[PDB]
Amino acid sequence: MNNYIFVLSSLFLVGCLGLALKPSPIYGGLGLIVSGFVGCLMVLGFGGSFLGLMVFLIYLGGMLVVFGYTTAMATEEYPETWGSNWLILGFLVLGVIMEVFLICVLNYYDEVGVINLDGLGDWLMYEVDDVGVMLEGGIGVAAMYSCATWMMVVAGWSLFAGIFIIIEITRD
Amino acid sequence: RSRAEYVVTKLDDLINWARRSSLWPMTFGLACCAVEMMHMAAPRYDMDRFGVVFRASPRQADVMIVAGTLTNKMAPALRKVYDQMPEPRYVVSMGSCANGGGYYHYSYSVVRGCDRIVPVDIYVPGCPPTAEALLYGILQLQRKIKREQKLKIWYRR
Amino acid sequence: AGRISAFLKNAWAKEPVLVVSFSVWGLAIIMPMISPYTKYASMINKATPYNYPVPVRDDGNMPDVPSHPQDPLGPSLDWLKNL
Amino acid sequence: TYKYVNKKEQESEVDMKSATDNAARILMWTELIRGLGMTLSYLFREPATINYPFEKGPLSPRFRGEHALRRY
Amino acid sequence: MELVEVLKRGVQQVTGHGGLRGLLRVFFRANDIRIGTLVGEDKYGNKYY
Amino acid sequence: MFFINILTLLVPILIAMAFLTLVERKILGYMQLRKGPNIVGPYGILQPFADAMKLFMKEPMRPLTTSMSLFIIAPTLSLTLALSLWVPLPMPHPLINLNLGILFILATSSLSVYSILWSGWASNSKYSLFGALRAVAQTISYEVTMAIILLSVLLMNGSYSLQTLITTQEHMWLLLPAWPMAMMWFISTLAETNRAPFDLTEGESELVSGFNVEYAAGPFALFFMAEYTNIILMNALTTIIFLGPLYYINLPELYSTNFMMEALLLSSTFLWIRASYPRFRYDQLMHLLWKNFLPLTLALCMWHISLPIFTAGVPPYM
Amino acid sequence: MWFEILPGLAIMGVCLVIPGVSTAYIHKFTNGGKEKRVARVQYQWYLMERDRRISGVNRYYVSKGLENID
Amino acid sequence: MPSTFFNLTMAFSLSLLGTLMFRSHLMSTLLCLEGMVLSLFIMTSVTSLNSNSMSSMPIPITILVFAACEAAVGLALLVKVSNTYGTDYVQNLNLLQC
Amino acid sequence: MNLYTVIFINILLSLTLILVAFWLPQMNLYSEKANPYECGFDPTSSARLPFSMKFFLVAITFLLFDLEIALLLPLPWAIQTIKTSTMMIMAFILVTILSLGLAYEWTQKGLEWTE
Ligand SMILES: COC1=C(OC)C(=O)C(C/C=C(\C)CC/C=C(\C)CC/C=C(\C)CC/C=C(/C)CC/C=C(/C)CC/C=C(\C)CC/C=C(\C)CC/C=C(\C)CC/C=C(/C)CCC=C(C)C)=C(C)C1=O
Ligand SMILES: CCCCCCCCCCCCCCCCCC(=O)OC[C@H](COP(=O)([O-])OCC[N+](C)(C)C)OC(=O)CCCCCCCCCCCCCCCCC
Ligand SMILES: CCCCCCCCCCCCCCCCCC(=O)OC[C@H](COP(=O)(O)OCCN)OC(=O)CCCCCCCCCCCCCCCCC
Ligand code: SF4
Repeated sequence: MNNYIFVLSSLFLVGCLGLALKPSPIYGGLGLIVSGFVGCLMVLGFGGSFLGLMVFLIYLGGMLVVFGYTTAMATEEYPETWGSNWLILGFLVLGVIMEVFLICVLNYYDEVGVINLDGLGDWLMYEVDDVGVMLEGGIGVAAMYSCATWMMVVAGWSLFAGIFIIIEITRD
Repeated sequence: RSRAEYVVTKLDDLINWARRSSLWPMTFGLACCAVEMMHMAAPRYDMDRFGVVFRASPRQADVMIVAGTLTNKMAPALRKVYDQMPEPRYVVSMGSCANGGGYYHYSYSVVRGCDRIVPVDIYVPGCPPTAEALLYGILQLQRKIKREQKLKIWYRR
Repeated sequence: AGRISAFLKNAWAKEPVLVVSFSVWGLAIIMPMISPYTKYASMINKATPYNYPVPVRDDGNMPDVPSHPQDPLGPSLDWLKNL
Repeated sequence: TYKYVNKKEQESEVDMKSATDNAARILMWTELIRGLGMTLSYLFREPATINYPFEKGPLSPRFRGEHALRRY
Repeated sequence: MELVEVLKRGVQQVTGHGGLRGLLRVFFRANDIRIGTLVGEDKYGNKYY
Repeated sequence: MFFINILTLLVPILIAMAFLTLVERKILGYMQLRKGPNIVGPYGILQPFADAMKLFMKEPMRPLTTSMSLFIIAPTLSLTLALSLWVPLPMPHPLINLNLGILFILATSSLSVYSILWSGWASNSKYSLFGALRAVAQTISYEVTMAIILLSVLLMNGSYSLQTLITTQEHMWLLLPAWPMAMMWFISTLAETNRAPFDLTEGESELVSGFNVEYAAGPFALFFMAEYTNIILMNALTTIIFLGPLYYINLPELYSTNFMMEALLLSSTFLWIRASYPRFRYDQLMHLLWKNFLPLTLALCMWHISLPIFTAGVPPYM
Repeated sequence: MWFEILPGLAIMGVCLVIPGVSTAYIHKFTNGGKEKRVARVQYQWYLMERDRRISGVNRYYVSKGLENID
Repeated sequence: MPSTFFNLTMAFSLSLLGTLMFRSHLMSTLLCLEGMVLSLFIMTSVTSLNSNSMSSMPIPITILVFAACEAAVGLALLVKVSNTYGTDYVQNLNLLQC
Repeated sequence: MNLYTVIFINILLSLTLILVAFWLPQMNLYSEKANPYECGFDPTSSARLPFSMKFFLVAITFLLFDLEIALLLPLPWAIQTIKTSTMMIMAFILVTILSLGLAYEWTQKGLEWTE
């Protein structure tokens, strides 16, 4: 229960490795969905649930549209997965081996640098308000409605101008 | 006999009960006999009451009711959708056309009975057989697959 | 105008969803500007005590703040109790 | 002779009451509700299903079934 | 009322097949518990109502 | 004891799903002037067990063109997400008490859509591809509209928890203040659960079977269980949100009974709707949810932003 | 007739009342005659942990009243 | 937290490496961009949760909003590329050298 | 811990069901059994070919609208603020801008499907 966050971070690294290795975009979207779920779990473990659930929902919608698009136009007769190419699968297992080697090197040589296996699970939650109401992560995002109205208006104008932009690009 | 033989017989009874209480035909028909087949589906006879429910895909089908004239142009398609059904599958030929060609037996473009193409479990005679007769054939098929002794034959192997 | 009313009736007959949507939008815009309870929502949210009221050091120079919670002085919530 | 199945004769003009009726029809799904009511009536009816093989559908003496050879 | 009359018809259909064993026999063979006038019985043992 | 609680949640939900299949057969039959299953068992009550046993003793299909990994992964994913969506519902006490319950519900529903999509793509068939693309369009439309609906309702409620919804409806149903968005939420749940007229993914007449046209036996059973568990799930969510059952602190059995009765009524309404209406065309579903529901949903969202402000009825944080 | 649906409806009703009633009873049994405490905020979680430390049996639901005060 | 942040930084580095090392699929390049975005979101969110910076908690949502606008415009451009060529091949997108 | 436990129990249950579904019945598979289904005839072309999308603009709009949903979702905590006038004005502006974008796309026929 100490290395739970580290296991999640390693799974996120593996998912990003597969996404970098670039299979067919169906499998790329699958890896991105798994990475988004893992990142949601990481934000959940580190603190408020709202940011993790938000990025989860956003990436579910995004990879849904991506799946529709890759079935539309970014497809091939034989879609390429991680196991179809010997070079891609070799790069996958080599990246896993390199990750294990790098975390062992940072455990041994660098001592307490970025990775410490003895200190793992000790520095996840630094300071928490033991007694207290109004502490959850969604309240800051709510404070965007009051404290950062400039942030609110630039986000809203980004979405509005984006609607106009996509209409003009796909106007044809 | 042996105690394990009794257990195997009871397991055979249970499997046969499940397979005969759940018989899903493919949504497949060719002619007037298939019109009588949907008249069996109609509220008077209620194949759904008997537990018999049409499924469109052959993958979810258990039985295939060949209801109509199997032509030469249709025979590869009929064999294909029969082969795509999973293994515990049965065939009910319906009407004189599917049985032995019927009124088109001496035609250049008619397969003289669907038993030349697929192995037929039960033949239902008529032109068309009534929905009563097709329901009778379905119940006779239920009795036939109640008679099956697969685990008992496997044990006696 | 007669033509404006005829267009509005035609819209209400043929596309009532948009008429209801625009009417609800307008009502949601104009209703807080005319309701007398609008200040009460902000006052209730201000009166909700999410944080501890940190006491102030009394130098004997402010007479307005109460010495005890059960004192007549201070922001009482009788308006909320009778709201 | 002939008749029209979908052609409408003249116009009903525009009225506030008629516009409100059409608005309520569109918004409150009135024909969908009465279709639901029709299916509900059928639910509370009696089914037309006989108990085969213990009950058989009616036939006539003219019925053509299995062949047979008779005698004097 | 008529609901109690329906319940009377139901309880006579339940207790009209001989006993509990006869009710279970007709209910698990014919899936039907209606009471009818016995028209006859053939030489093979079929009852007709 | 927690594992026993898991069992007494999971197993009765599965049995209620199977008897929902039976009750759909019976209700559709009696609305179609026939009887439905009454032979297999006393009154047909052994018919779902017969169907389950037949499907689990039929061989599965492993087509040559089919991506085996995603073909296997999709139905177990669908069933797991159905049970996971069932887990946090309060009746009146949830098995897992969450703060952002409806956000968990939305995430798990979208992941179930992904299970449908991956099944359709893995089963390398054109009808499966049609089912996947129709699922994409359907979930686009109902996702945006249902998200705004739930946002407005919980703005009236005040928090994302569901015991808070029980406390909100302690005195009155939310159907009375929020009945237009209750109707739109009901249609959204129909489209989410892929029920007629918005099924469009297991298209019986348009396609052959759609996304599960290559699935047979066991995995097909998993898909069917997931779908009907989602039916009971979404109707239970609808009656928790809008038709608040009577809650008393001294006895929660009254709440459970009232919740059961209203959920059964809503599920029977689903079967009633399937009997009554013909199927939409899947572009008409998108046009409906984007041209009629969505503008009204935005207007009502603005109205429910304004309403506690000018009525001073801002809901409590807790 | 239409009342043949009622056996399946009753089975569904029993299978729907079982999870909520059983969950409430299991919560009451595992928390000792009281409902399971909800810690939606850190203050409530701190209250639960303080009760667990106070009880002396490492169970928060064992409440201590005025018998611990002289 | 430091091991987690190092792993997130390496995840961003891998996604950037994937973006910089093209294959035939522009959609795969856009997916690598979205992976970079996801790593940035998770880093910002865990930093805000670790430092209790509720004032800076709107920043990850703003990142998601602008990045989704980026992804939307990328999908529109991929639509135009596929209408031009029939595929999303960066090897087809090459005729501006002269 | 409890949520993780029940998720794992669901995973184990579904894996057990699919495992017994694949290892319990008798296997008999051949070429015509596992050929893809095209209503009785051979498929003319592979199903991995490009398959045109007539609602792509609506999908991009769905991305933008989903992010508008993400912006609108902290409202149940935003209504607890002291300065409710600023929150109300900002929420009204956001929903009105979203509605104006939808109306502009509807006017410019972006909601209509191509061909
Ligand atoms: C005139 O010209 C012509 C035509 O033109 C008109 C033709 O058309 C034509 C072709 C003609 C035909 C093919 C004839 C076909 C007939 C018809 C079209 C009419 C029939 C009508 C219909 C098909 C409509 C039917 C409508 C309904 C509402 C019926 C309901 C049907 C359904 C599919 C939905 C119900 C679902 C099922 C039956 C399956 C459900 C059950 C399961 C999958 C079980 C799952 C459960 C589990 C796995 C649970 C397990 C878990 C547990 C815990 C259980 C515990 C277990 C233990 C053992 C303890 C011809 C030839 C023709 O010439
Ligand atoms: C859970 C609670 C109960 C929910 C309801 C459950 C029972 C009823 C179920 C009925 C069966 C539904 C099956 C699926 C039907 C699918 C079709 C469908 O619904 O289409 C939607 C139809 C679509 O209509 P349409 O598509 O026919 O219209 C044509 C539109 N064009 C031309 C643009 C294509 O209706 C709606 O969209 C209306 C949604 C509800 C609106 C409610 C408005 C109420 C009034 C608001 C306030 C008005 C006053 C404002 C203030 C004034 C002040 C002066
Ligand atoms: C077939 C493969 C399937 C893969 C996908 C699996 C999907 C699972 C079901 C859908 C999950 C959707 C995302 C859920 C994320 C967590 C939601 C949430 O809000 O959790 C918060 C909650 C407690 O937080 P809060 O509500 O704030 O309460 C604090 C005070 N009570 O709870 C917590 O904080 C608990 C944190 C952990 C919760 C998630 C546990 C997931 C377990 C792993 C599943 C996958 C395992 C790997 C694959 C196995 C082999 C296939
Ligand atoms: S046997 Fe007679 S009724 Fe049946 S398909 Fe042939 S011609 Fe038609």
